[PDB]
Amino acid sequence: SLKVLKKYPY
Amino acid sequence: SMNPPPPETSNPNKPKRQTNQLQYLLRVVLKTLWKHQFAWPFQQPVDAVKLNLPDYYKIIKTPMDMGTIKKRLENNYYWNAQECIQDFNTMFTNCYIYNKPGDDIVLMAEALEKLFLQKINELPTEE
Amino acid sequence: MNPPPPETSNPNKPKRQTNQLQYLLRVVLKTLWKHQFAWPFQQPVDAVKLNLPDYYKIIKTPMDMGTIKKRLENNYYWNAQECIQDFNTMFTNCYIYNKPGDDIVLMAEALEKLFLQKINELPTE
Repeated sequence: SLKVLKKYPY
Repeated sequence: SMNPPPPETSNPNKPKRQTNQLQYLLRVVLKTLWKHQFAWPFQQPVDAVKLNLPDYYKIIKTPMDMGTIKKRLENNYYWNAQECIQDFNTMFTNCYIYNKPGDDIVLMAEALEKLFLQKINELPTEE
Repeated sequence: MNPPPPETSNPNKPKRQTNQLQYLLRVVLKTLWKHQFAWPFQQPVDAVKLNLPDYYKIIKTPMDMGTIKKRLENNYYWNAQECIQDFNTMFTNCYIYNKPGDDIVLMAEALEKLFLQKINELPTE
């Protein structure tokens, strides 16, 4: 599993 | 790279009407998708600055998101239900274009599109 | 499942406030919080929401700025060095879990550069 900034909630 | 201006949500030169289909698209379809667990990336224009996506607006020439669609519906921007349906479809297809099959964000968009299609299957006939 | 967030209050410590701990809250935490790349570090990693089922298999000492903020507010630390260690843990976790050169890592690196500037200006006790 990889962090993808595009789907990172803010 | 700057973000582009968001898509227009109001144009006082366009004639306006309310229809039962447009009301259903706001009160049922948008509402239901908005509350979906995977809706968050689709609730506003893609912020390519914050998310460091220098190529997003090189690739996606017709951006669309549910925040825009919501504003368009609340503004009576749409004359035809089909304009709204097209905007949803543009949102989903943009996600598929920019990203790759089996990316988590694509699976999120697919879940919202499946729900979308289920709700559009119950779109009432124009009264 | 996520773990519970890190402890932030320990009633079995007495209160000591210092100019170094006050600086860590009013300057270091404040400035880092407001940085444009702080947002992924402001709360514990929500491995469930983010679909990272191995995050807490790999990271056994999680740390985030929301926790540090609370610890400083609750006078959880006796000294500045305990607080500094928490910031450093936060950066190292990001470096351990994520691939070098990924966006999140570059964000952490920028925050760490700012942190090290602010710690260079730490007042004397």
